[PDB]
Amino acid sequence: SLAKRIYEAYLKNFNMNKVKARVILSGKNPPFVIHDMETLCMAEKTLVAQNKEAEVRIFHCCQCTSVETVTELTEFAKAIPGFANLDLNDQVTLLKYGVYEAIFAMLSSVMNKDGMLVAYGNGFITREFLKSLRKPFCDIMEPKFDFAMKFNALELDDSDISLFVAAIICCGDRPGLLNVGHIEKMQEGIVHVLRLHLQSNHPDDIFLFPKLLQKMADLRQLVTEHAQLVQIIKKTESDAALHPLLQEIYRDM
Amino acid sequence: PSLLKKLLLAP
Ligand SMILES: CCc1cc(C(=O)O)c2c(C(CC)CC)nn(-c3ccc(F)cc3)c2n1
Repeated sequence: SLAKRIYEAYLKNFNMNKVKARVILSGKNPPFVIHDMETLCMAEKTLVAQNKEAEVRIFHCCQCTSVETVTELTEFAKAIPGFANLDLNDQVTLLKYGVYEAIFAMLSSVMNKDGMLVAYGNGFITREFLKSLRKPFCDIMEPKFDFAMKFNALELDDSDISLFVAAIICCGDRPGLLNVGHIEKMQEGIVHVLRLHLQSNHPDDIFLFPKLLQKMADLRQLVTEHAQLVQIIKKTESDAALHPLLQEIYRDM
Repeated sequence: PSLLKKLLLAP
């Protein structure tokens, strides 16, 4: 019963998932392609309700995306059996260290080799246009594309991803955790049903599970590096104000 | 409460 409840919590709480992303990325109001600054402003005229630099505008749209995903992950976590029973400070700790690992995992679902869906599926910005931006904004998304290409080569579906994200959140070695024994047992259950699910769902890949353990470690490193870019921007970029929720997450991480 | 706490305390 654990696997089904987690998959349903994922379907209930994330506005965007892999099935919906592929349905959009294939056609069937097709996405407006943002490949240069002229198509950027055109998309912003049609979609967004600024005079700031375009890099700062893409920056503020990305963080609003992250704030909304953090809200979705919080509701998702509360639906993980056993999560709500933890001390409130333990739930905060799990979310604080878990959300960006989950975010970059789930971001892979909207990414291909050419770019990524944006604006709740209404736009598609190209990998090259993000590289064409001025430093340091050009260096933010490329490591996430690199991770996503290798992650997407595993060909997970939403049922696999939902259990994987639950395992990320329910991680007993986060700094400052009080009830480490209870959380470790929660994780052991999630990982157990994840392993059974990978065997049933991917019988062709008997090594899928250790592959995914490595992805959890790569994600931790991807987020550690990302947090360093956040601090660079908080210190050295004029108009790049950071959302208070996100600064609280990155603070002391 | 923190902002994370506020999200977690919502019904
Ligand atoms: C869509 C995924 C994403 C997430 C974040 C995040 O940490 O919540 C982020 C940031 C942070 C600072 C490094 C805070 C906003 N910056 N960018 C970013 C900015 C400009 C670009 F052109 C491309 C990506 C970002 N993207």
